[PDB]
Amino acid sequence: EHASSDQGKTVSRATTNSKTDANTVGSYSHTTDNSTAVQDSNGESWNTGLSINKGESAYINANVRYYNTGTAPMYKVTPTTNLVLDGETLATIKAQDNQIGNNLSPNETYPKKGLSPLALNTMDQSNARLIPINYDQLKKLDSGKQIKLETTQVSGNYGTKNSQGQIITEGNSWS
Amino acid sequence: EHASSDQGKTVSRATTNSKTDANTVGSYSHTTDNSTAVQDSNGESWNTGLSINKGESAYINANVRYYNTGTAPMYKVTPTTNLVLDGETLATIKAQDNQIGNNLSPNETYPKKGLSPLALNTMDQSNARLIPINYDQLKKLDSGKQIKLETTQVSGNYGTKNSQGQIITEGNSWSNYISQIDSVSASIILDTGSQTFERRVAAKEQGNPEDKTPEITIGEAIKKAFSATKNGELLYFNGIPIDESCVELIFDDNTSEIIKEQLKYLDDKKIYNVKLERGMNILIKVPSYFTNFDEYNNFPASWSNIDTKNQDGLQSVANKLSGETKIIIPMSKLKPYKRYVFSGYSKDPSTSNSITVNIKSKEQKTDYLVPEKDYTKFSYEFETTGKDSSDIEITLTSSGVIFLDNLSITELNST
Repeated sequence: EHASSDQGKTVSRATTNSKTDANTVGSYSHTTDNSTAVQDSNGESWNTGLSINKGESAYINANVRYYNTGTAPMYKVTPTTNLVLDGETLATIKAQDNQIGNNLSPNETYPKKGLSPLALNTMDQSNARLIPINYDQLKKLDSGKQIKLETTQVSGNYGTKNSQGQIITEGNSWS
Repeated sequence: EHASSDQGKTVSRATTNSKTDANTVGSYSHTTDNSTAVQDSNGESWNTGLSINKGESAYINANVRYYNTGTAPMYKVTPTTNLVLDGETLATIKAQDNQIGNNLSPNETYPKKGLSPLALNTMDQSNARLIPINYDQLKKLDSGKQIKLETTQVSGNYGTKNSQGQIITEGNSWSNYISQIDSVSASIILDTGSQTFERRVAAKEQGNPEDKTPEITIGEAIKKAFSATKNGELLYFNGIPIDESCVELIFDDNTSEIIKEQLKYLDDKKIYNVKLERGMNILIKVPSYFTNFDEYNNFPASWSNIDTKNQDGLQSVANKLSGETKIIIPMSKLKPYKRYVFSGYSKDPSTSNSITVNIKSKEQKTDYLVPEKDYTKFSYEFETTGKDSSDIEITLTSSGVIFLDNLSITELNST
């Protein structure tokens, strides 16, 4: 939401020169009057505003950790996850460069045990576009309602030895 | 935040021509009046405003440096880091073109020693999108709260020679070997106080009859892993002795239980004589202040009542503690807000004498120890507070004749 605040000040001066001519008939009388007024004014103002876009009301950041309970490690772990709120899927995100785990041995996690979780922050390929929710979804979050994460699939590689002694994990897709 | 300022000015002129007609009946009278007014007005205004987006209130720039404490260089060093503020991860950034280190030799940094740190500035692939924080996070930063950085992983390459004489480092990913090396090795870390060195030494799999990895002791593994020099019994790093008795050995729960388990069935029980095993996590801490009564001594002061005219020491000679020994440790020479441990070797052939161990610190703590017939290690911890505080005093009083050797002060983790 865009929050703004403004502060104003004003000074002014008005000079009035009024000339009036009056005649009365009943006996006859003539009246002439000349007036001069000087007015000085000061003022100040305060404004506060806030605006919101109802289609992109908020951005969400999910802190996540990957687990491996199988028998083989996975290289270049690339999960795809659903973010679900109150019976609708807000987003489905495939991990990009920032969220890819290089190594995930069995019975281990990424990030490892003593480290804090990742930030699933973006939805686009270049890790530049944040994950939006609309106003209705934001209102739901401002209540008991919680976003659940489900992992729909995980991409990753296995290792083989090439003609030399090198281990390759590049075209070796687990899927 | 968008800050604006405006300045205005106004002039105006109003002319009024008023004609009024009035009649009074009571006698009858008629009144006619004509008026003309000219008004001139001047005015000026000043406006200042500021606006903020509450979702992208601020951008953060982290100045970072990469370190290599291993045995091999890394090419195209590409770390991934978490930025954590008050129990939430603001961002996880993988280094892009601007933040990639071409070369990172062992025991070196990128950027190198004399240069200023990098700028971890952007979060997207093209190095074009700045790292945002929201209003709540910004408010937290406008307080004691600090962002911490954690490195979750590092990508990089190794070099090989191709069919020609050329070195290639392009498809040679280190992450293809990290899992494998960690699975067949024991971890050994040497901490000299200022520098750290991390090693992986291959060890045989316990149950496998087809595993033909040679078996070596912990002492042999340490010598191999750090290229230490063996002066008979003495094992020397660059200049520091890294013998079992001259350092502090820290293990995790699993390693400690294995060493203890394997010690009983061993003659001349020494930790360095235990066979290295997979999954061990040995950590060697060089003491901040260590004195073996011989030639090596780096205590800030001199211990009182030293008797070097002996030959019943741990290595060559020992300090015959018959009375009281005291040293003075100025707080300037010692790191504040650090938890230390006092260690040494005590032997009591008489098996009757008792030692009073008094440590002067932020809190006064004294304990009594009875030395055994043979040399044994004792460990006593203490805490410190404030750079400019009371000096540290250590006193050792013995009932009778006591042999002391290899007294050390080692800094443990923070408080």
